Amino acid sequence: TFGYVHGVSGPVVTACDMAGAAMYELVRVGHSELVGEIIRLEGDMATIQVYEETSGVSVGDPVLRTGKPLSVELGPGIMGAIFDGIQRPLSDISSQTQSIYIPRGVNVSALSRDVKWDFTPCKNLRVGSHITGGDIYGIVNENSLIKHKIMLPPRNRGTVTYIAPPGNYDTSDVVLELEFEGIKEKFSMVQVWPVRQVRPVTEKLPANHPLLTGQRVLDALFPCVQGGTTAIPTVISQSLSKYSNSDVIIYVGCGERGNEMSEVLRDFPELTMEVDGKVESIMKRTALVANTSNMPVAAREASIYTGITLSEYFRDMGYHVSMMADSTSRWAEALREISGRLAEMPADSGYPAYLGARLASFYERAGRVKCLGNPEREGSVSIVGAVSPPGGDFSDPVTSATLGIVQVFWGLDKKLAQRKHFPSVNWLISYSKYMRALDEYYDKHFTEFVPLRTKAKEILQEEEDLAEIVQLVGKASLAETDKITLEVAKLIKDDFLQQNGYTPYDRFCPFYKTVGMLSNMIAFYDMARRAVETTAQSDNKITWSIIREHMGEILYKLSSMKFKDPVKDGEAKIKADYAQLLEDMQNAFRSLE
Amino acid sequence: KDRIEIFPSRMAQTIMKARLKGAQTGRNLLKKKSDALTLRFRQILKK
Amino acid sequence: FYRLKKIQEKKKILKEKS
Amino acid sequence: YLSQPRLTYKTVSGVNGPLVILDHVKFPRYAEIVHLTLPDGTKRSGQVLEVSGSKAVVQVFEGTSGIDAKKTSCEFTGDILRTPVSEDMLGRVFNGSGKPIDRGPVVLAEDFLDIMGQPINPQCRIYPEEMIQTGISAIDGMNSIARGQKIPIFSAAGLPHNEIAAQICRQAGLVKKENFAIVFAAMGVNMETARFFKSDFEENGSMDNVCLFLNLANDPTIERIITPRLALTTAEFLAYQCEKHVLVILTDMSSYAEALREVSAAREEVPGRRGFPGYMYTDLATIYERAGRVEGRNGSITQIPILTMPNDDITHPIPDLTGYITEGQIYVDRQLHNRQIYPPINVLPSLSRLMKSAIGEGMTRKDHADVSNQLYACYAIGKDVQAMKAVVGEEALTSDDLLYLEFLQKFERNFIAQGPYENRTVYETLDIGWQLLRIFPKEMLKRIPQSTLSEFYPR
Amino acid sequence: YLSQPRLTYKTVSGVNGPLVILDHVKFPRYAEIVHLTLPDGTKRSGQVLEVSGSKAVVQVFEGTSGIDAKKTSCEFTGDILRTPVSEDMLGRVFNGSGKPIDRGPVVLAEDFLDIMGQPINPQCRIYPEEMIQTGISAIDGMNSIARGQKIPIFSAAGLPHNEIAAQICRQAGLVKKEENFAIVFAAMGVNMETARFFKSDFEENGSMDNVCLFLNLANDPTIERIITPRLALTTAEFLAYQCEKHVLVILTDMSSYAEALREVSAAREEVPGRRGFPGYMYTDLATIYERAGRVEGRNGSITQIPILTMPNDDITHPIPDLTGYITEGQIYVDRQLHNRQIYPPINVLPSLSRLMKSAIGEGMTRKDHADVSNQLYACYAIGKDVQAMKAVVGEEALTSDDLLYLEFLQKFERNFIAQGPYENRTVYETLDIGWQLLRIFPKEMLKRIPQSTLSEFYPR
Amino acid sequence: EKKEKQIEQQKKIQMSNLMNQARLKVLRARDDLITDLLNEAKQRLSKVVKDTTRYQVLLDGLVLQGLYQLLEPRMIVRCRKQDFPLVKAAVQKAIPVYKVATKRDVDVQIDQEAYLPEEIAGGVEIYNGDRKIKVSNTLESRLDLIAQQMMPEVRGALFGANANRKFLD
Repeated sequence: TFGYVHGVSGPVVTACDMAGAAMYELVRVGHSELVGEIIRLEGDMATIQVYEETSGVSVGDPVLRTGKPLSVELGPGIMGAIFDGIQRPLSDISSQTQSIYIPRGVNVSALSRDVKWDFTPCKNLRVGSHITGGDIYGIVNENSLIKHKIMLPPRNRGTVTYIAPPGNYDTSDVVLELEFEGIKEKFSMVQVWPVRQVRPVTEKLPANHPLLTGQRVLDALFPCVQGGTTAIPTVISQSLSKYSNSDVIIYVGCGERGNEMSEVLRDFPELTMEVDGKVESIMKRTALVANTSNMPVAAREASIYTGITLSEYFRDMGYHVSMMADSTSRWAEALREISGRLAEMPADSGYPAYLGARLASFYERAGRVKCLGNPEREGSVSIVGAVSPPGGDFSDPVTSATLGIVQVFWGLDKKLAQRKHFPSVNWLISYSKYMRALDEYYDKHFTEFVPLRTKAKEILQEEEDLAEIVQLVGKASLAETDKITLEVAKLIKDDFLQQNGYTPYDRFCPFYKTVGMLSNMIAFYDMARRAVETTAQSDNKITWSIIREHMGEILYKLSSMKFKDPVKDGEAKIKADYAQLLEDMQNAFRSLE
Repeated sequence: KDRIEIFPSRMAQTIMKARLKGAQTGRNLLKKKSDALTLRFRQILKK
Repeated sequence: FYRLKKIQEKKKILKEKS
Repeated sequence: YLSQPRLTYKTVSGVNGPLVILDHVKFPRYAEIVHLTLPDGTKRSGQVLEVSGSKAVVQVFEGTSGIDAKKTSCEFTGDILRTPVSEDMLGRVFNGSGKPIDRGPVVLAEDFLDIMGQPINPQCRIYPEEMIQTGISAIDGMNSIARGQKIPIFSAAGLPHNEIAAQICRQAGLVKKENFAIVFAAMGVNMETARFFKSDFEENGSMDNVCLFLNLANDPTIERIITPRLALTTAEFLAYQCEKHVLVILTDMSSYAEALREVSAAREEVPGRRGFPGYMYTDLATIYERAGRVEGRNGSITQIPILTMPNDDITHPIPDLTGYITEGQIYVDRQLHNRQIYPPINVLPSLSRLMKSAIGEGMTRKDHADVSNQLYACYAIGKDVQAMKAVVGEEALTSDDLLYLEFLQKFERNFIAQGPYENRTVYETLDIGWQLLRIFPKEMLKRIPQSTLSEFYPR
Repeated sequence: YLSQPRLTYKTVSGVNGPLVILDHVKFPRYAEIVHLTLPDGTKRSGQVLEVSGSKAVVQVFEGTSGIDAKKTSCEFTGDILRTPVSEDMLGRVFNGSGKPIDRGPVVLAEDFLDIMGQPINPQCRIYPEEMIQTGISAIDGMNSIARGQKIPIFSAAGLPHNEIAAQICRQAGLVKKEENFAIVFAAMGVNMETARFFKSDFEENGSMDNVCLFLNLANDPTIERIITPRLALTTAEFLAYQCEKHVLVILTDMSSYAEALREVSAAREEVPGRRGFPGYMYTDLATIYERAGRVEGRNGSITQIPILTMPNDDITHPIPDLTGYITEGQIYVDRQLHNRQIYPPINVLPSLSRLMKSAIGEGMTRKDHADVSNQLYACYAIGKDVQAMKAVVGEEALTSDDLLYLEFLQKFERNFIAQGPYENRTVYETLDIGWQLLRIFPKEMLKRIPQSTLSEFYPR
Repeated sequence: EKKEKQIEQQKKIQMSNLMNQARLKVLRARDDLITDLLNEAKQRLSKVVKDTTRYQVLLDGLVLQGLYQLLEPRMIVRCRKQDFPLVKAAVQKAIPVYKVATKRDVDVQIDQEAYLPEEIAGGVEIYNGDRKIKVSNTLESRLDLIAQQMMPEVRGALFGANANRKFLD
């Protein structure tokens, strides 16, 4: 309960009179109450690392012992709140202090202790019902979209002897008093869970449903699933926040720059979404974790664990969370400097030896689960990491030890950026290992797409092993089946994998229109191949350069598929246009032969 | 003239392994493009 | 190699004092 | 045996990372297992790291997050880490620590074997003789694996080496013209490839051959180091005491060495070359050299390690030392995976250094030597014509360089291309291999001698 | 207040390089300034680096020659390093420790701020949405600086990155279409010829009434160079976030900051990270740089231009690799332009400013700024390819359109990049220089410029 | 033909998923026979603690087995409530038999404040002087140690030998 500072030495504090102190448990160092973490016991002393600036901490300062490690507050009031990497609400320290600064040792509640929430019990409990860890006993109308479900803590069970009457409550009163055998206890409306502990589940279901990202590339050739893990080495993350099939977004910037973090907090309360014809601010179904590089280095490493623990909490209600964890490589640079303070031996380029263990302890909390509780729920957490290598390599220990863990790699390069292509998709080092899990969704609902996806990845590959000779030799003595797979292959690279994100046709790409565009482009490839191979020996052998001059008006309708608006036009107004065009592609070849 | 100016690091080892490998693929073209042109060059002397 | 070794003996000097 | 009761200390002198250091210990053994129980009740396990007089340094497996030096009880065992082996564990799925995860019961032991293992006497080895038939044509036709060979599969991240490993395990057997088993160790896997391995082998009907050790990525990095030693002590019971032929597949041995480098640096050791431990050559050798046939017993162990080369580097010390102890390589290639070929196995760099003893008459068939090196020459001469055709064009190629480009379109799509469920037996990877060698006349096949050209070409 | 008297210990129990440890010290703070007295009568000053029980080590700033374990008294102030901060220090010159070296009085403080500062709330930070014009055409025409940006000028040893910095200090200002604009110039580790030049340039041109100058020489101690960029920002975080001015901070030779931060950390026998620099250098560069930007509520902003020296022109050194991880662009003073006698030798092909889109346009400069800039950048990129290729293939392969990208390249490097160190161009006469350089090309060849702005500004 | 290659694969999944739980259901019916054989060895163990002439000679073993493991100069023995004289008459016969075997001196005394809970089946627990190192020499923790190291031998006697195991080394 009481320690004393025996000696500080930089951000590491040695405390005495700490006999029963646990590892990684929280302490309040100093007279200003700096939050710390016990990292090394030696007998009755306790080496503490301080989560704040240590200047002015004398010896003989009191060290309060709490009994609980670094943990977040879970409850109603989270959605819309701007937190820190140790969950300090930055939109309320700016009010209760009325300054531009974060003073040392602030103790602001992470959830507000003044807002009255409308409690609604689950109408199937009573005074004398049996309830165990995970059973929903309340519903809070947090805002219009989120039905905030109150849940029992895991490893807590018994019989209810007090349920709270439906009304309006704050997050401090005693809403639930169930009893275990002999001992009565009390539950509030907020719960507290340690950020390095996995929130428990019943079973981990396979991730078999596609995460609809709003784009044409990355959703046909390299698909992601609900419950999957990606890597992006803001137009891919802002697109998922408006249109995708996720009900809670969690944006976690670990060590991002100050002006690029003040950019996002300016932009998200202006964004809108389309729910039922009404427009709604997207800051009703997201919560950010703001963290810059001026912040404590101990609160930058913990921002990833706070972000996924917040992400796992809204999973258990039954929502499908999608967490974007921006700048994973900044998070590893927080692991490099903690390990240097401990005098830990580095393994690879100064990074600790456990860089892969900590990343697999974060990326493997994603996935579709069967949620712990009574009403048979099902939620999921998608994690979208973002490695920033030192100039686009797989040599650093952060980029290469992410690709040994994740399943999707949305591999981007810097050379393929000045084409004004936008995205900077590479499609040679980018993969997706959710092609075998999605062989049931594609074959049942879409039943045609896997052989077109097999061909369309091949046409863009045969172009590569031609293009080195097309540069050096230059199209002089070439076969005519290769001129198909350079002009049809060019038609893909400007009309299928080409985007521009502020336009009224290319901010959402629905998937039935996405397979509708490839249903014509592969058919034009195979009919150009079947023409050139059966008319290779008989009489009046043709090349490509007699077709593209003759069928110049066919190559305009096959190039004006990306410019049809998916938003103004009808749902069936776009497939018939792609089904009428096929008979302008089946009859058109029968005008040459 | 004897070294390309870069400083020794782990990343700068993979870039000078790629540029060496990205040069051996250029020479492999030009080693056989000359002989493919020499394949036609003997036939003109054989004509 | 040496600098990570030298900080280890200084931890052993700190432990034979106690 | 060990009939004395066990001491349960609560004299913890400190915690420093993953190390718990006790004091006043009565005669502590080295590498002895302890069982820590936390204040709240969570039982964790750990292994003794260093003893010194009355001290013991214990490396807790599941971390030290919640251990205090006042109320933690650390019960010593007195015996080192051993496994229970049985023949009825063929058909189970264990994790890295050896506990079942297939809703199964605990394995009733026939023996308790020390998992570190003793080396084999080098006089008591026999040279590998017969063939292990995998079912993949690219490693049975041209890169054949003996009985007792150690041949690693070299690949990279993103490449489908994990489905090659699952297709070997479904179809591995003998070379038929009751004693075959497979011990599949999976180190450093994620969840979505753990339920690929757990689901593929159990509903493709051949779970009864395979004993699956699945060590996850989120599981402790010490439990990844005892995973290939649990799998090889099971294989050394099943083969050298039950006379089975065992195939031992170790998946992603570059993930073993990333957990060995992590366990070494958390033991407060100083790293060696490229950060890896200095004893990395004699640490893989304790795994790989648990193989081969033995004198006086009818079993064998053939190993197939699998590697992931970072940045496609070969001078990295995980492929450097694997190619230094093991005999050949397989070389899953990236330029074939982009062209949609399964399995994407490159032939030109791959090699089996004991392939000339696993083939022949009375082992596979008489022409398996002469077919394989003939398809190897025509695969190389075609791939020069493949690049040369782009330089000069099609109108400049003769009726010689068209036989090699028409063979090359059918060697990659019929010999290399297999599909994941098509078990080509080795008698059918030669008839595939002959009906590509009929695109050429008998005046062109230089690598085949004329006596077997008369017996196998005309059909 | 602080009423208790201060203890003057004489119990020096060991000297080790710059470090002095003591004994029987009663409750010693961390980073508490002490005041040493030498035996011969002189005084020094120190800082407490590590306390342990009744023992505190002291990092003496000015040296350690003469400190014996018998007669040197250490007086413990019981307070961290706080510096006297006022608004009338605009127009003074202080050294690296805060002492004035303009033969003037010590500064009469308004409020004693702490030089470590406080971290700015990210919920109270606004995006930079105007421009600081700087007089130099290559930094205003093509790499425009937003008010609240951090854009380092990379350079090498021997290039004119001091005359550039002094030109920016004389010609900075708003984009007027001035009482609340100020410069805070910090020079860390300059030689004697540079800090006489910085002092004889800001009196010779009369631009002293808004500039504070924190000189810190190479013969000066190595710890004053550590606390120099925290005096210059605490003065800047007062002038913008309390006195509502637009401040521009110039930190000349930030590579010598990382040479002192390596020297301080080696004295404490600490672990080195990448290439000898400490492990904590990424969070110690960002302790300096992230004291910038506009805030909500106040009407001031802080812009930072640090200035580096890449060793042997290697951009992959940890001082440019880690300052390009926190800041928002580069300027790249080039050597190949200096060796052909061009001033300022700014390489516009690798230079960038990531916040150029929120500094130009209607209301800020003019509506043709964003299209002139990336068109001059395209005809300078093509021009550098033509002369790279015409040296390797020969002179007679140039067509007549192809020589036109070399007429631009010569006239770009003489009318746009060549400036002369006392020629102060506003932004309206960088674009009117840039527009008569785009008329070198015909209208059909300017394809980076839209037609709706080609039909207003191009024909004359 | 593609649909007909599909269901025939779907036929072998059903036959494999049932042969898989066949080996598990028969491996659990081998585990239940073991865990109930130990329940009969837990009840036959408590038919000896009712005896006294066969249990006083056993508690001479379990106490002196603990006083040799600790070897502390002051040990403390816990027991049950009604088993105090059978533990005390075992302690008194042990301290001279200790001293002739170890050349040590001990102050070993029985804890009269905290008892072993009566639901256990017998045995003792020996602590050191300040109760920091303890030795569980109860009978339930001795049957658990003995039987797990006899699991190869009870398997070799109950269910027969291994029909394929040729060697033992």
